[PDB]
Amino acid sequence: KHGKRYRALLEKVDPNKVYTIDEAARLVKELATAKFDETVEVHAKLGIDPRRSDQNVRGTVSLPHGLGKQVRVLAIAKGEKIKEAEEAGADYVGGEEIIQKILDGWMDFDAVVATPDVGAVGSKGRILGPRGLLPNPKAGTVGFNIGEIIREIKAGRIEFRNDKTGAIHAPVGKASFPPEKLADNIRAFIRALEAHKPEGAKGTFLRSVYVTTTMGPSVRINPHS
Amino acid sequence: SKVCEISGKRPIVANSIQRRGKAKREGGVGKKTTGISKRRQYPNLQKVRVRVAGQEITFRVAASHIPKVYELVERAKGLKLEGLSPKEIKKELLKLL
Amino acid sequence: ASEVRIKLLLECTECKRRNYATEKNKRNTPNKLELRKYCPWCRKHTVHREVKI
Amino acid sequence: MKVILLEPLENLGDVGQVVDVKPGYARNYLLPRGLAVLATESNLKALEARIRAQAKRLAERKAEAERLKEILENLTLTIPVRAGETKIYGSVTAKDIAEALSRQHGVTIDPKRLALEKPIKELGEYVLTYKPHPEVPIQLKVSVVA
RNA sequence: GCCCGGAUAGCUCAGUCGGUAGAGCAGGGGAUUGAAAAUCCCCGUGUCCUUGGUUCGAUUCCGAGUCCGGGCACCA
RNA sequence: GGGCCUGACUGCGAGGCCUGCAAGCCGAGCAGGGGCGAAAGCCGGGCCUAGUGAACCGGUGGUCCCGUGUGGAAGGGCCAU
RNA sequence: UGGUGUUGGCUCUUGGUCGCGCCUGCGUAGGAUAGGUGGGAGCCUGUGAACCCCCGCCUCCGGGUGGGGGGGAGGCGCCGG
RNA sequence: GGGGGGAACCUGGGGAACUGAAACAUCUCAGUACCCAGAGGAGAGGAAAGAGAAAUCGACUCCCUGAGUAGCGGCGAGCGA
Ligand SMILES: [Zn+2]
Repeated sequence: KHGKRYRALLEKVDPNKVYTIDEAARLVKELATAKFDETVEVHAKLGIDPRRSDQNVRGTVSLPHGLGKQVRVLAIAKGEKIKEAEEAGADYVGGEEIIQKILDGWMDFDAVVATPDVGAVGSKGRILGPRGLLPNPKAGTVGFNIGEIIREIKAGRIEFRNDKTGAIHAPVGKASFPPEKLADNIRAFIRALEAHKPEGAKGTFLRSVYVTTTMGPSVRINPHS
Repeated sequence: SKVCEISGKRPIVANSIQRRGKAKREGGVGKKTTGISKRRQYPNLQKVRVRVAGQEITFRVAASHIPKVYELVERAKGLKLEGLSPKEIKKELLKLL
Repeated sequence: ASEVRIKLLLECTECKRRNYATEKNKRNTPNKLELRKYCPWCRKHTVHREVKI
Repeated sequence: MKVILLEPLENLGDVGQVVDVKPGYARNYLLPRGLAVLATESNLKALEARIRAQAKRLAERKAEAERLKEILENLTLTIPVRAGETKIYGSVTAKDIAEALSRQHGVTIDPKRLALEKPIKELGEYVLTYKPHPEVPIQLKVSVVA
């Protein structure tokens, strides 16, 4: 009922047994059987209500050990910021006319950031927005130190946000990472999330912590272990 | 009802206390007592029929001490109690207490 | 003194200690009263917010 | 109330086993009928060294169930009573059957082990289960006459 | 005081688990009828109480508030 | 009528009025910190005389005073209400 | 009068608690039914193909859903839309 | 061996109201009067699963003090270690 390259992935995993922060990080790479560097994922289920207009978990933390993902920052800024925006990571600046440069279809960017002056970014936003790309300083991606913001963007800065299903979602890295490479990746994933709890919550902030890969099976792991 | 044949749990003379009002613990101004009346708490006696010495014996014993009775009956097996009558049987079992 | 002219409190939004009690006709002024009042705690005048009595 | 299963039971288990049921079932059904015993230190001491005895008398239940099993499977029980063309003027229970094998057939069975859910009020042949030992179905055909 | 209920067509009330505000009552008109009638045909009209937030959109979902209704108490 | 402002203040209070008590009343002035006005000055609610209710019980906000061997906490006190 | 004790066995059925297992989600557009969030440039079948037939669910009727057979490596994927 | 009697005195089971609250229900009268049971020349109590704060004492009983004290109380009357 799955791909035989993936059914093997299904076979070499233990569903109900709970692993450690490091144990699936061994399994996470051995489950990396896709025909490219799969993405390691910690789909840690949150214990929070998104329907509540108070539990808005959306933040960032720069994972060390890299991510293995490709991040191109469509930074937006003006007043000498185009220089430091083009530098420090962003490849698409700028810094005022990239808006009209949006077709839309000029989606050759992997990330977008903007200084708080823009400003003229949110309106033009409506198609740049709903695909998770509107510049927002909620979690990292906006600030007058936009290039510096992008400096850590290259440095494994994964953003996390609750969804309608009460879940939070962010990869710790590609499926090419060693477990102690992910050990700081995983525990950085748990540590930042725990720091971003919407304070006031029924019981735990996290239901579970599963770890799968791109076309890879899930894994039962014990968080903070 | 009369005393418990094992525990001797007698009826006690308790004071039914018709209280009122919200409690201070729940912010209430206080539990105003509307009236106090004497009553009696009666033990939960029962009748317990037991075949001992080929004899069926009934004890007005409290609900708690029901199994205590069967303790007594089992203990009576190390006794030579036949063919006594249920009066003497009940007396002797009382003696095992 | 009525349901339309309710009571109310005035808290110093600096000390956050309710330093003033008073009234208002919510009809007349249905908005939170706010006045530079002397906070005894602050030991200085301060905008005191209409905190509900 | 932990009780020592002295015999196999359809919903309790078997001899040697010690289950904990509510006091009504054991102490009102089991203790009187000796199917179980409370879990005293006195019992638990003699629990072992009488397990051998308990299963000994159990095997006596089995072997007696056989030796009397074929003793009383191969015959027909007759019942002379006062009855009508479609009714009995009297009535019969397991006790009357015990008088049947006692006085009529001479063989000795137990009235209680004979299952008689309803005292019979009609005539004819019927088959009965005796079951002196658990899982020992001893069928028996009985006849009632006038 | 606490709890909860709804705020929708002139009314009653539907109401999306977010794509549309709707059923009938009332109104009017047409046919209708000797009157009464009923019927019938068709139109009637709404920030979906207000604020917001979310998600592409929210009547919906939601946070607040108000009204609103009831109950559940307590009253120095 | 308009301008600005919130003194419809905090801690107080000389002194008096009235008065069985309790209550009620007026108040300079002082300090803190402000409003107004250039300033002098005024502002501790309303031109005044009615719009009100002792204590207890309890609520709520603060205080950290007490906290039953100790530390907390329970709970109380005190201020506000 | 409801709880409880005295006060038990046997079943039958139903409402909750967590187990999981599954399926369910349809404005248009969009290939088709788009539940969202993340990762996704790849899947995958001789741990037998798209195909075609049969069996049941749903179906918002286009299909989805699963299973059995022949077939059994050709269909799908971001990208196109 | 018990029976039953014994002026008061004593425990133990039961247990009022009048009365005060200047009414009165909580409360007080009072666990008093009285009833029953038990004995006894006394009874009861009595040798810490205590007291209470000193790391202190060391069964019990009774007298004084503590002390009208701490407290309890329609925080009233009053009660009161
Ligand atoms: Zn202040």
